[PDB]
Amino acid sequence: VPEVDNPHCPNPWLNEDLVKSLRENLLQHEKSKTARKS
Repeated sequence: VPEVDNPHCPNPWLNEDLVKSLRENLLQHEKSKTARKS
């Protein structure tokens, strides 16, 4: 059976702690080079 630990938000308890940077950076890593200067 397929159900180890990835439903849709398995361990986002911590992924989210820094994947979202490393994700919401697809173009929010521009947030920096885009939303953090001017």
